[PDB]
Formats: sequence, C-alpha cells, structure tokens
Amino acid sequence: GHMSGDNGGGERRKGSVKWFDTQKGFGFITPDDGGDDLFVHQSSIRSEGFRSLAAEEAVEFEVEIDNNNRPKAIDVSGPDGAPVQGNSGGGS
Repeated sequence: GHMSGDNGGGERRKGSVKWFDTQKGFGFITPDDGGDDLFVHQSSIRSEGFRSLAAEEAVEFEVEIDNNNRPKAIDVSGPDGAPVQGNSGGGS
C-alpha cells in the first residue's frame, strides 16, 4: 500500500539558517520548532529559478528525511512562509 506515518512527504517546519555555503555545496537550517538541524542547499529551496539562502536568515520549510535517514529542509521560504520573487516568477 502507501506508507503514511507522516504527512506523506515532508512535514512543515520553521527555523533559521545555520549557514548556506555554495562552495561546500551544503548548508543547514536550525528548526525553531524542531530539534535536529536540517540540511539545506539550492536544490532544496522553494525556488526553481534563483535559489540561495543567507547564513543568518530565518526560514519556513518542509522537513523531509533523506535516504541517509538524515532529515533535510526543502521548499525553503521566508520565516512567515513568504515566497521570494526568485521562487518562480509571478510578475507582481
């Protein structure tokens, strides 16, 4: 059948970036309402266009557990869940 011990993908969380390094190729988010820091990088940002995070920045995201069993943060947006213009576009 369909495993559903969670929301069926990545459960919503909030936090603040520990650091986003494009050189290292990895970053981490400290979840404000969670425990373990979640891995975050460009491919986990809510942006399909311009996707990058600022080290000290606060964020709202979904936390998804990677195949390494380490939970990672994706669909990263502002702390209020506010989308950035670089997410896709919009026009306004």
